[PDB]
Amino acid sequence: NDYCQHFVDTGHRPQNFIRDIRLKDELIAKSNTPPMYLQADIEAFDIRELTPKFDVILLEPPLEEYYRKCWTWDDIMKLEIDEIAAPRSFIFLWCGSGEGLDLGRVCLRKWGYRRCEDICWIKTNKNNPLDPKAVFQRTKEHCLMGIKGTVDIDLIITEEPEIGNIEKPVEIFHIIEHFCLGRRRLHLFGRDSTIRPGWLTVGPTLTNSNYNAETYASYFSAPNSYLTGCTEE
Amino acid sequence: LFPPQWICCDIRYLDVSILGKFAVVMADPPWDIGTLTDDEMRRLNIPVLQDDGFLFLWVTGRAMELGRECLNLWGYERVDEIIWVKTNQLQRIIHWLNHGKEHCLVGVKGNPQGFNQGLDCDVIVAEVRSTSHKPDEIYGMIERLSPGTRKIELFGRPHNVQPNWITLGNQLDGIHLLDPDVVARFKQRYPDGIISK
Ligand SMILES: Nc1ncnc2c1ncn2[C@@H]1O[C@H](C(=O)NCC2CCNCC2)[C@@H](O)[C@H]1O
Repeated sequence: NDYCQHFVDTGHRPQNFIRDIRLKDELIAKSNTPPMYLQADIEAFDIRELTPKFDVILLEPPLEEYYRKCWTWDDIMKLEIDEIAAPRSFIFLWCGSGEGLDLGRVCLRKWGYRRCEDICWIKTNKNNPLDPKAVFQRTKEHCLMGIKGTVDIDLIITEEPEIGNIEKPVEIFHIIEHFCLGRRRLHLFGRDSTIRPGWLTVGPTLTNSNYNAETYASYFSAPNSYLTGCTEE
Repeated sequence: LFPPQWICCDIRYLDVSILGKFAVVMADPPWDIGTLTDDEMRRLNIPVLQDDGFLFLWVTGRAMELGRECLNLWGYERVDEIIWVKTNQLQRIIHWLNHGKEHCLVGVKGNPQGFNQGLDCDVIVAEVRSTSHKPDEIYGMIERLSPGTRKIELFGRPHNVQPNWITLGNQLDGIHLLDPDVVARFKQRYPDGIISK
């Protein structure tokens, strides 16, 4: 069967036909810090006020291509992400499906990371069977994983969300947390809807804050400075 | 001349100017992740192969970045990225993460006219058949994109030969050329049929 031909004939995308540990999730849930969150206009906000340095950063700038205040790759590239990343740390950058696949890699290198994975969010259209440079219909988004310093697969498959829904699949959190990278976890451009135990969420649309830098740092003070987030407290 | 054509050669040393110009270039190179060094890959004479058209470039690991460098060096802008989701016969998916896919960068050079952009999508779901083999679905996507035009594949194997395509690679069997323009230019450049230095 040629599913590319089939898509041309019927409008059903090939990924429509793709078919088809708990104790570890429990340890992560036990080690998770309380959810912490902060409303901040990241364009006008000195992110050095976000302390301590993070083990994981999830970066979800609102790209214009998500809609059909947006952030351009010019804006994003000028974020001072290296000033808040721990010397050994990870980044997960949502890059969209256009020029971000290139400019997001420039960003990673600018901030001192090398890319170790390319996680693809593949969108099915089981329920409803155009950039001018595009050659093909774009049916997926990329989240690039970068590392700095010294069970899951690189694919997320869900149905394409309704128009104007810009949320990314919550599964990305599962992948990140299963890596056991440490407990200082920052989500930049998160929303009220993405707030989550184990994460500090910072973004312009948050309606409430509870972030206090000293309280936050007290979660990782000795003897807890080096936990992976996957072990007993 | 529509039927499959091929040239067993070392792609580093073949004078590819004899082949003419192509609407589509495709390559599945032996990136240095029997390979080609980064410099050898950079030095391939891709720029002479096209004036206006598309390049399809398979990449993995660090070639995701190096392949972008090459693509840009050769004069292309990356404008799409196909992913091939690898399945078994029952359509289930086969360092930090397990890999369920391979990537094909799509580059544009010049200003192609008369291509059928947007007919296919950028996800291929297809069987891992033999190791080292890319899916044959890519040939139909490329044919719908640019029907009947001349195309050239680099580092192809016998299974890769296809109508409208000239295939180059060192595991091909001899030389089989049918396009009269190409035959003429091959004879003048290689009167003794040997491809050296
Ligand atoms: N200088 C060369 N000139 C001509 N042909 C060459 C050359 N150097 C290698 N080749 C030939 O290109 C094919 C090849 O390497 N594909 C890359 C693999 C990547 C991992 N999985 C898929 C295959 C082989 O047939 C190789 O013998």
